[PDB]
Amino acid sequence: PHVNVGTIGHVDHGKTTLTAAIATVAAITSGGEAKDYASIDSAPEEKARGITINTSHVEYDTPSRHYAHVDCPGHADYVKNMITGAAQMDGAILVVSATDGPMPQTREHILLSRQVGVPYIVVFMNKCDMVDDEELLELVEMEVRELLSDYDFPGDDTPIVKGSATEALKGSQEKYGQPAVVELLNILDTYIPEPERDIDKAFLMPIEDVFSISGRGTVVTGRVESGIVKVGDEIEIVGIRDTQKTTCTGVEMFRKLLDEGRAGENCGVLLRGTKREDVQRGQVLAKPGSITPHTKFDAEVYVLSKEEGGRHTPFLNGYRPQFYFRTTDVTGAIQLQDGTEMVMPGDNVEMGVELIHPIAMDKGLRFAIREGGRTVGAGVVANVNV
Amino acid sequence: KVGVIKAVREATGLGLKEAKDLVES
Ligand SMILES: Nc1nc2c(ncn2[C@@H]2O[C@H](COP(=O)(O)OP(=O)(O)O)[C@@H](O)[C@H]2O)c(=O)[nH]1
Ligand SMILES: [Mg+2]
Repeated sequence: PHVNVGTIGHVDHGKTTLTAAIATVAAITSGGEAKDYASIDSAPEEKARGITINTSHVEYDTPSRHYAHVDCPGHADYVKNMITGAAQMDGAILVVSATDGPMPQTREHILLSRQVGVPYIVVFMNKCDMVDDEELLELVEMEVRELLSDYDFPGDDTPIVKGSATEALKGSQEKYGQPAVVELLNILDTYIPEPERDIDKAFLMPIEDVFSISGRGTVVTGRVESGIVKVGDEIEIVGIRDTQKTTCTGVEMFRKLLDEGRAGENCGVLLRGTKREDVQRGQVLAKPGSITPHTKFDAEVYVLSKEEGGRHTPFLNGYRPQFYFRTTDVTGAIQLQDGTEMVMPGDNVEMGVELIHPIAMDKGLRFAIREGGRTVGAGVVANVNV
Repeated sequence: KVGVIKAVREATGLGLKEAKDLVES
């Protein structure tokens, strides 16, 4: 199996050093590779979807499953990676320095994980080799537990493991080194449940092109991004218009029928009864009741600074840009909260959005904010309202 | 003790260990 993980926390707390530590320790039994610190600290920059991110993509595997490990060399890089969702992390290794643990970077990182929808956080504290005492370590543990509880995370039942990344790289068998990274791997292999597959999720398929075939009905094309669609499956059309019922009467690709339409492939699907003008690009096909349309929602929005292309001017309440949801752009009006009138570029906060017409969304969906074709920010849905 | 240490840390912007050392001193 495959799982995506990453180290979050305050700068200088040893996230990169710890990532190298797991790399080298997983290199035992050749599962990983002895990884140099500098190579991973030199994260390449990719300007994907008009957004530039420094991310170091570390990879390694265990007898349990393979891990995709994510590291960023700065707070802006971490925020961009979470919100643009280059690789959704279903598990986060909160790196806490044994001294000065709960810094504001960790403060905002935990909240960002909560908003973007990271389901599980595993706490690891490093720099224990610089700390000779025990009761301040316990105080730091209590602080991080309380902070996790403060943002809907378990906290009390959150596994906390203690060690030192420098000792792990050195090779010392002292409990704060290799043994520490070894348990940390154990919690990674046990506490983190196996993530759901795309083909195992509920069926969903955004509609990109609407056809019609004589004798067959209405054909809508698009890449199925979850579940499976088969002839005889009851499906519903959700999006711009009000939800309509239909039934699958055929799945075809290149004018040839398929046994079923699986997630990840650009299959076309036939609809029963629906007309060529009763459905349009932007709507999605979903299992009945799996998703619902909404115009008002609250999202974690990162405003691109001018350095990423971005935008010269700040966001403000009443700004109404275009919002892009997987196949379509829709005008939404930015609605800030009390005490947020000005929203500086390069920052990230939670805003409410009111779309001009409903879009099939649910918590965790990601979208781009643009005007004139220039990306001015990225976002992720954190709550939907009616 | 924990509350005093937290207040001192918030007031002086120092680390947890430094704040605790100042509080216990
Ligand atoms: N003694 C000790 N030093 C560490 C440890 N982890 C990190 N460091 C030092 O702290 C520096 C910064 O940590 P780093 O991994 O670069 O943090 P990041 O850049 O925010 O991901 C590194 O250059 C290490 O030398 C540790 O567990 N023990
Ligand atoms: Mg780093």
